[PDB]
Amino acid sequence: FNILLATDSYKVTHYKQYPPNTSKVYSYFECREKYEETVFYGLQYILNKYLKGKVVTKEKIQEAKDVYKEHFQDDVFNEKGWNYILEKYDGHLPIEIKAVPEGFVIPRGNVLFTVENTDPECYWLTNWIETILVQSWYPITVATNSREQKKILAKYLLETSGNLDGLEYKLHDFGYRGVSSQETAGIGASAHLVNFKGTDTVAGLALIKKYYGTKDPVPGYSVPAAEHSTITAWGKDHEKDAFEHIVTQFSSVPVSVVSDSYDIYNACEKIWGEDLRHLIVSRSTQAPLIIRPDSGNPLDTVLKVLEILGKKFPVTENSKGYKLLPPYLRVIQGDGVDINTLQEIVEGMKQKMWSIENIAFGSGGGLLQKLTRDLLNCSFKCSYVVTNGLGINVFKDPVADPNKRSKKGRLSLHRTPAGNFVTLEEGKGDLEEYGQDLLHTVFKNGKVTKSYSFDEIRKNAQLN
Amino acid sequence: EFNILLATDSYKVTHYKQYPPNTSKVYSYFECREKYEETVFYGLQYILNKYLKGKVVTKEKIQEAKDVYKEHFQDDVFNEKGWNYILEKYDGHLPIEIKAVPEGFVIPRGNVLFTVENTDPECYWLTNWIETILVQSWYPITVATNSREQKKILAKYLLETSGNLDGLEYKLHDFGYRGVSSQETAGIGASAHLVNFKGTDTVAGLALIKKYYGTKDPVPGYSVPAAEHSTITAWGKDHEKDAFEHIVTQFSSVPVSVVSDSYDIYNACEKIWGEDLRHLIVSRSTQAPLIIRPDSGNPLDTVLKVLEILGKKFPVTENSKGYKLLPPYLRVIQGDGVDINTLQEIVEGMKQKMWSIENIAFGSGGGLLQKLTRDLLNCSFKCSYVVTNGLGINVFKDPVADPNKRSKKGRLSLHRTPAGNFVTLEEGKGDQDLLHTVFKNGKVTKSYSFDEIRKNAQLN
Ligand SMILES: Nc1ncnc2c1ncn2[C@@H]1O[C@H](COP(=O)(O)O)[C@@H](O)[C@H]1O
Ligand SMILES: Nc1ncnc2c1ncn2[C@@H]1O[C@H](COP(=O)(O)O)[C@@H](O)[C@H]1O
Ligand SMILES: [Mg+2]
Repeated sequence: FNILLATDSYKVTHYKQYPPNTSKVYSYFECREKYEETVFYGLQYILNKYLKGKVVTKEKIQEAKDVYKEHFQDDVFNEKGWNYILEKYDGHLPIEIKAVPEGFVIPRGNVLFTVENTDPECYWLTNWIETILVQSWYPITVATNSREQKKILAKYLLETSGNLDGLEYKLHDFGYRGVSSQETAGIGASAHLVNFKGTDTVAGLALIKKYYGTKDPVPGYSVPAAEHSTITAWGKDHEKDAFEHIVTQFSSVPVSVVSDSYDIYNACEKIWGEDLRHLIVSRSTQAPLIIRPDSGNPLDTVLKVLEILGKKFPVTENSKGYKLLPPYLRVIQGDGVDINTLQEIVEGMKQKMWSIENIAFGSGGGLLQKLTRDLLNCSFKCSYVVTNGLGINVFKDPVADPNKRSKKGRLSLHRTPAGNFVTLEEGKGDLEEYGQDLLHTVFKNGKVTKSYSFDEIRKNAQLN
Repeated sequence: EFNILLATDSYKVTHYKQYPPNTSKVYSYFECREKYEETVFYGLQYILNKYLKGKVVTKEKIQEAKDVYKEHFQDDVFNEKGWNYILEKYDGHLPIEIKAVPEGFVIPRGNVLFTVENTDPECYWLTNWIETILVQSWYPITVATNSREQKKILAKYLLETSGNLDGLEYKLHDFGYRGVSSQETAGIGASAHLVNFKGTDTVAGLALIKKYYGTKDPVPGYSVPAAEHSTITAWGKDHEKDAFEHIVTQFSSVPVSVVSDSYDIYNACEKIWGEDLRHLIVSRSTQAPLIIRPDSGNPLDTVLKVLEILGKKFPVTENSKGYKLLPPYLRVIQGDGVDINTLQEIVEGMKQKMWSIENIAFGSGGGLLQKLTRDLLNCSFKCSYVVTNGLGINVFKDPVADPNKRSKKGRLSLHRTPAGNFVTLEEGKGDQDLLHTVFKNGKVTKSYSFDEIRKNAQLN
């Protein structure tokens, strides 16, 4: 990885476009004004992996110089500016980044982090690293979207059961194959794990362990589970044998068995319902059988599966008046699940007097891939410049779109007397009318000055 | 350091225990299940080199995965013995064979694009282990396909409104670096876009192509100097003309793009470009035009209003089709809210107002590289053939409530009839196959260069 090749191409030419004698470029990141509050998570990953330490070398400067020489068909690369950083700071970026603590749940339209150069010669470096810093939109959005789904599950699980036991395992990450890269997989799985503990994207475990860390042995957990290939390999006529072999191999731990390979309704009624009914009613509450449909209308299929199970297994009525499966039998819906359909499924189950205790969800591309930067309007903008000894509050204000107006001047975030958050502009945070700035210095001159445990992030992001 | 033993879906760790007894072979294939009627196959070679080839198993990686999976599952289900066998017998090289259509080939939906099988019976479980890594080829396939479909739309409207295809390969510029989910994705997606175009600002794509594919040209993608809002707004609200004048003077001999909507895009075009700084614009050469960049409001309406204003301040001609053409020193680029849908609406609306497509170029970010899913082309990886207890079985899924989820049966091959249509032969009936062995037992057996891939992915 070469930081001098990790920016938008036109930013190579911007050091020649700022007003002369600009000694400071000061920029900020916000989720511009469902999705009223965002989970701020992912910046520390970028700092540790990409920005800290000696990130400029003679080899990297040469690589970038030759690349841009042919890319622009011209010499525009700021070779002397990058050489200065290598010579004066031993390849350490003279940058200061102040950010809200990761895991903080902040309403839209607030400053989340600020970036400024610490050396007047490096005024151009602030927005050079905009591109790599803006990519924090993705873990912010995954964590925010995951948390909004936790709100949905928490609300309906309480109304149908009276407690939240197992809430952290109600939404399981199945997104490894559906994202665009290995790195994206690890980032997005880790953002999901801010709110839940169930994941099949192993890349998230390794990313957390390396760039955040946890006191717990692992940040995510999973259970043995079948896919279609391991069932259909027994032959169409031996689906019963595949089910029996797998539940036997995993009788001391929860196991999930996909049941829609040929006929999902025949699987729940005949195979699980009668042929292999004895091995279902015999496993522990801690190691139940989990039935997984993977086709048809998500809400219609789970309701039709639950009702078939209600005819072959003892279903009771809990304290809230909702039907509850036996403790040795669960259902996971892991197909076509996003924030929209999840709401539809649990609301439909409640209308059918089915308790949310019976159901868990898996989400793949809907959790980690079908998300964009314009969902929360994640944006990075310059709000303050110092040119020839004068600090100037700068901003954009497009006439055809007042929603894209950006903030002015030096920014700070404050806890209000009512317990909420407000962003002050034009340096008014210096007066500390609402107490101290909440932005902490997390990166300064190539060092990560403030870091957070994943345990601290999970605590900051909890519900209620 | 990357550890392929930690690069799979968690439940696949426990699958070696779920197969029928005496299973010796698992054979799987990738397809874009059955408007994107044809797909560009691209990106597998990157995956092969970066993650699958060479010594990918070590004693340390086995121990790391063992420790992780013990806590992850709260149980010992990691196939440490199977992975040790790979380390000892093949020096940590994967005993798998991969056959694939050549990269850049344009293949209709519902055909086999590559197949995976184990070459060692002890490693029956390994085929679906690396499914997770191989399935992510959906992304470069989908980017390259969607980018090519936009190139069809651009080529068709450029030919109607101008009679030629000059500059086509620079009409859709990659702006997606900040709008993608990771640095690796930016590299993969930008390289896939460069299969069809040559204009890009996502630099990571250049590095990927030179490392894993290679080109005879000095570089696979090109860009030009351009301003952002911070380089304009830093001059002060009252000094937008000074910012403009400084920037076009610093880049007076190359094309330069100046975003002109910081405060009022229509005032910038009529007053600042069309009057105050007009003398700096009418002097520029054809090879170094000013490119005016709107960035807000409705994409098609803002474009039409900018062209109208510029049409009154600068001499407009009529091309050899009856469509208006700005002077060669002035151009427009729309780089906001552009995807394949809004791109179509913009070129349609410009044709309606008799504006040539020569006047416009497009920049696409999230729309080109992020707003895409595995569902777009229904990219799917399924097991179609197993051998258990010495008996070969053609296997497939067929959910009753979704016939479109049906998969193919048995050993597969991809053939072309003498007429030209493509057919995937199932059940081993292929016994000329277009699938060539590209990976076998840890080595890349066949490679393609980016020039070859671009040649295969050309339009008709
Ligand atoms: N641990 C798992 N258990 C069952 N299915 C899985 C698992 N991991 C991935 N998948 C599959 O991968 C698909 C990805 O979802 P999506 O990205 O929404 O298409 C799911 O719908 C499942 O079929
Ligand atoms: N080379 C570039 N020239 C102009 N704008 C760019 C460039 N690269 C990225 N952008 C920004 O990225 C936006 C498009 O990406 P997106 O918002 O993801 O569609 C543009 O409107 C600009 O704000
Ligand atoms: Mg934009």
